[PDB]
Amino acid sequence: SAVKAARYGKDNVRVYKVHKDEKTGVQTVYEMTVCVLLEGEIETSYTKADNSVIVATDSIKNTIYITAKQNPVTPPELFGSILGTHFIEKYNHIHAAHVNIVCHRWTRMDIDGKPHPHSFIRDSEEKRNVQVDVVEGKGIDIKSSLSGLTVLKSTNSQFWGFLRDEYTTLKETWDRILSTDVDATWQWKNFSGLQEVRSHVPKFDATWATAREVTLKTFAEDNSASVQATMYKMAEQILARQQLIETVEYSLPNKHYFEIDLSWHKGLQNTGKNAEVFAPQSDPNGLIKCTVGRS
Amino acid sequence: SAVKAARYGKDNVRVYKVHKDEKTGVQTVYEMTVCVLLEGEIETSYTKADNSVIVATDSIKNTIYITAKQNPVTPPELFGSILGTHFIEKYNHIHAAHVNIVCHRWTRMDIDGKPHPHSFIRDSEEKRNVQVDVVEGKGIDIKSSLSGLTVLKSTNSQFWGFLRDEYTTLKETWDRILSTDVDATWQWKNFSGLQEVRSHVPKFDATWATAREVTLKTFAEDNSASVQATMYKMAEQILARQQLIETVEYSLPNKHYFEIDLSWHKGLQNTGKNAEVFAPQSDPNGLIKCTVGRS
Amino acid sequence: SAVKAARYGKDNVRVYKVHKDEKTGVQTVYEMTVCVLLEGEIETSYTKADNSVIVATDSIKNTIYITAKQNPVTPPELFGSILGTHFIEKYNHIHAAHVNIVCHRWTRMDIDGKPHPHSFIRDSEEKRNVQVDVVEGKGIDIKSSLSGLTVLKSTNSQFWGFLRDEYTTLKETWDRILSTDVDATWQWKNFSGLQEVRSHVPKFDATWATAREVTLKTFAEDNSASVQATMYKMAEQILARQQLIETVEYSLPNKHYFEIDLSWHKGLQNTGKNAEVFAPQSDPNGLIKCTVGRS
Amino acid sequence: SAVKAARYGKDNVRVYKVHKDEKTGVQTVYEMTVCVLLEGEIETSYTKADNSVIVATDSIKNTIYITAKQNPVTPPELFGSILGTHFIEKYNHIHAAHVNIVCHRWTRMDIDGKPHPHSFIRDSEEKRNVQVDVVEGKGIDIKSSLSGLTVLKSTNSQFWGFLRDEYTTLKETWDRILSTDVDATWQWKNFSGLQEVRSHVPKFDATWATAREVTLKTFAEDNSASVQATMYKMAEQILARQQLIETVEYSLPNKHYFEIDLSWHKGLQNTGKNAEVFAPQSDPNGLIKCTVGRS
Ligand SMILES: O=c1[nH]c(=O)c2nn[nH]c2[nH]1
Ligand SMILES: O=c1[nH]c(=O)c2nn[nH]c2[nH]1
Ligand SMILES: O=c1[nH]c(=O)c2nn[nH]c2[nH]1
Ligand SMILES: O=c1[nH]c(=O)c2nn[nH]c2[nH]1
Ligand code: NA
Ligand code: NA
Ligand code: NA
Ligand code: NA
Ligand SMILES: [Xe]
Ligand SMILES: [Xe]
Ligand SMILES: [Xe]
Ligand SMILES: [Xe]
Repeated sequence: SAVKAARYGKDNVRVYKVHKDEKTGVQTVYEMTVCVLLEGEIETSYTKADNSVIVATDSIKNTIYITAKQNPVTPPELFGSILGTHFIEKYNHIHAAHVNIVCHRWTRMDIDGKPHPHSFIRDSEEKRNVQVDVVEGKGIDIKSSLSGLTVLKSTNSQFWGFLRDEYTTLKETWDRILSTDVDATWQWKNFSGLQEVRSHVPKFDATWATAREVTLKTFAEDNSASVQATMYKMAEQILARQQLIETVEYSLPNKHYFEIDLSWHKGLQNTGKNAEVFAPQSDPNGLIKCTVGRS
Repeated sequence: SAVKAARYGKDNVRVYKVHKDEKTGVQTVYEMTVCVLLEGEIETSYTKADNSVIVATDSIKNTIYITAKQNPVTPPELFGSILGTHFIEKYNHIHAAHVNIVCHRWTRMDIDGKPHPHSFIRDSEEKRNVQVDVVEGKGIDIKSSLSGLTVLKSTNSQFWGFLRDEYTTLKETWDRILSTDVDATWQWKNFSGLQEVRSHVPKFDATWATAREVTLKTFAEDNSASVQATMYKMAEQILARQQLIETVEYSLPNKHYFEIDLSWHKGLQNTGKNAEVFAPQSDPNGLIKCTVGRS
Repeated sequence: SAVKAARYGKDNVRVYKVHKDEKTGVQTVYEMTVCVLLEGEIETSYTKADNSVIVATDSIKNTIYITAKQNPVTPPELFGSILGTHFIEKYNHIHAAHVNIVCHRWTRMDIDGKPHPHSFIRDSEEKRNVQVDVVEGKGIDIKSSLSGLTVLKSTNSQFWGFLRDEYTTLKETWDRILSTDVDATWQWKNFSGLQEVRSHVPKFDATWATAREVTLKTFAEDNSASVQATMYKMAEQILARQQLIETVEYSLPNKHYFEIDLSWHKGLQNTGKNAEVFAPQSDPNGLIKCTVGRS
Repeated sequence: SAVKAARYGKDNVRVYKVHKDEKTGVQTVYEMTVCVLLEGEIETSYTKADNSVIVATDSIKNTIYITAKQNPVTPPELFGSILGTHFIEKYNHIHAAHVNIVCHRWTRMDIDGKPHPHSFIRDSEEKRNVQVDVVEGKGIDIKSSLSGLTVLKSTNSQFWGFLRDEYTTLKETWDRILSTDVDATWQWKNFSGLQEVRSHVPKFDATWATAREVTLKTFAEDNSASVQATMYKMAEQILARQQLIETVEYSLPNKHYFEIDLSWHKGLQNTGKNAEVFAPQSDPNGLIKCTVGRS
């Protein structure tokens, strides 16, 4: 037997950082969950019980806190690139670092119409994520994403004209509820190293904001022919607005809301144009994915 | 042996309702999870296999949908009171109905600065809940609550002057992070029946909004001496603003964020006044409760 | 305003203890999650910011570890009683302690037919729990429970003869699937104090084992007329076997498995006597409760 | 813009099947959660709103139930291969099917020492899974796995000799607790089609049982030098026992249990050789992966 692939590290490292403006008194908080996995010349820890090649996962944890102390933690694309670069530069035998960051929302509270200097609310479980792969000699690959963005529209969604055969019971419809949890990922062109990532720092927050805005606007305004058609429109627009993105991937559940026929009860009308009360279905769910790139 | 207490019904009934304004084209959605448990002269179903006394839980489910079709579902205090009253009036041998409703957030989207007519976003997992107990001959008892409201302040929290003995290691502090998930419940005076609940309908949404506002403002503005002291201030204010409330209960976890001593690493300073990076603790957590009533 | 009720303490305290037999080399592990909430003369911490009455929740955490170091942690009824008694005896102004313990399964592994001395497996998420309320001058009240015991029988369950009216669509049946998650609680007679709890130590594990055995056997063997009827039979038997139990409470979801009509597809027969493939329903679910006591 | 990749289908389809032996009266149940995603010539549904190429996800759901009615559902490697093959053969424009199956445990109850004919218990949340990729012209690729197998050993684990630098605080140890949740995957050699999968049917259950047995025995018996070293020993043995496996992958969290220094309290000794009470850590956790193949 032989080791074909190996990676190891520390997962679920929760980190909070506060920034204090001494001039204005305003405080800003950041909270993330971080995972770092390393690869390199470490096969002997597996095959020969040679621990001398192991940077202890406990030390990886320490390094995450130290790096957060000494560097900005925002945008997460930059922090992830700093953290990954550290490992490949510090340890001769480590040749790749894989950094995953989930950013949790702490939104400044408005109290009596004004922004509070040091009080925050978690408005939704929507996350902003990054995956950063730093590979010695091959630069830095960054995938940015938003996830956990849950939306619903109560009309202006259709689904008709699909394949009908002996396995089909679904009725065609010209008016249905459409609800999904949005997972959208944009993959940046490969960067040569940290200097190049630093040069593009302003683009990271701007592209996240654009991706979010395009997602919400397109969902709200499209008279949707299907999840497939609406999601493609989203992806097309993001690629048009940021030339440094190579691909956009969406993964969308179709969270079904079923009509409830109540006609057995005193002829009550609750279907088609008369439908008011629906039964949300926990499962099963449609799952629709697409990756869109440039011509 | 004897049956001392019994209740049975249907839990986890998901319900969505849409309201369509034909004039303006504006649609409004409501989504809830409902549980109804019944009590009454049903002991023989347990002791004698006498199913003739059982309103099937499946029928309870049907009734929830029918009631939602025929009545307003908002405010939830009213819907719960209608639903509970139905069971005690329809079935001679059922003498109490217990209705729990969890309301999920569907917040209208703003697209380009204007409210969208039919598109919604789940902004946070904060819930608005009601528990309604309808008891034949004893009226309607309603407890309203908000839950899952997660907040953090990065300064203006203290904790010193507590009991110190041989079990104590905690250091006194004059500046710490305070973070909690708020669970707040207000209990209404007993109502004589549905007519009286209907008479107070406008107070329900208003009191929910007040409870939320008082909670957020007090948390943000109090230079907190402890969770105990800050929570009491919240409860006192809610009781002062709504005379039809008899008690207010808060249940608050104290979600700890620990300082990380980094001084072992090149003398890095990250404690006390120099603390910037902290480790959020998943567990254990403080749990602080209080019920506040009138003199 | 006035404080009507208050309690505070530490939740989610995870504890592991190992016992090492130096003679045989055999090790035995215990793992629990513990919550302790205190009550007493503590109103001033809420109303006057008087922290001098507060035993810090951090100190409560320390006390749990110290108590586990110095005492047996099994049976959990005994450990909970020791822990609760500690607080009311040590602190003059604390008059009640409420201790909740969840015990997690670590079952010794069998390797090649023999019990391994120090290796364990988590066989199921079934828990054994206790709630211990220690109240100064009123003794010790203990509720013991098992929870998370998930079972299914594929036949020998019926449900017919229930009330039928204009809200009813459910068909009567003489053969259905019955599946539930069992939550069963037995409440002990009040104990005068720790000496009395110690005197009954052997009964705690024995009664847990009996409750479990009676639950499983009755479920498997009863040709069930309803959940109500089968659960009553369980409760009756437990009360008959342990005279020191005052009441038994069961709370049982009815986890539905629906027939799937496939007759639209080439006349395929999959209902009634021909039913082979079913659709488990995540929600809604029946919820059936009963508390059984002595004549 | 262009579609680079697309797949769509139905997730979270819960399925139960019962087998009834008319001779013996013995019933056997199977319960699974199934996901099927399709690929093929479907780009126009995304780019042109051409729904004519879409096999509706609702129809995919129907097909899963029909296929389960007409075929054995065990071993899951066979069921997955039948289900995937169906889609690529039935639809000219569908060229790949991806089938994921999670099998839930329903273990026959022993009542009074004998196996019950129709009563079952969920003993643990351990799962047996398969991923089956059926690609037109390239055969059938199957990955089998077990997951959610949670184990702990209280001694005979060591970790010393790792890299020490200015980021390291971890102490070397010759005796620690080792606990993990096992995720193990074995990848079969590519099969040419369904006939070949059918020819190997007996190997599927046997290899699952072997993988499980080797995992448990190795964990219990190895005086572990590290997670890395112990996991490699497991993988090596599985590859030696089943020649039709090409690779074995393990992904193992290192779930930490920390010593608690109690010496501040009356000199209580609870570290090193005196350690009895430990604090399980929910997070962070080590994460160790390896893929082992043939020379
Ligand atoms: O088994 C281990 N492997 C590791 O890589 C490691 N790092 N810290 N502790 C550890 N334990
Ligand atoms: O066992 C049952 N008890 C009930 O009360 C019920 N109601 N619907 N189905 C049922 N099954
Ligand atoms: O606000 C607090 N209240 C308490 O009771 C406590 N105990 N430890 N830390 C604490 N913080
Ligand atoms: O938008 C949809 N896309 C689909 O592929 C589908 N299949 N069933 N319903 C559907 N809705
Ligand atoms: Na390197
Ligand atoms: Na009545
Ligand atoms: Na006392
Ligand atoms: Na095909
Ligand atoms: Xe952070
Ligand atoms: Xe609703
Ligand atoms: Xe324990
Ligand atoms: Xe199945």
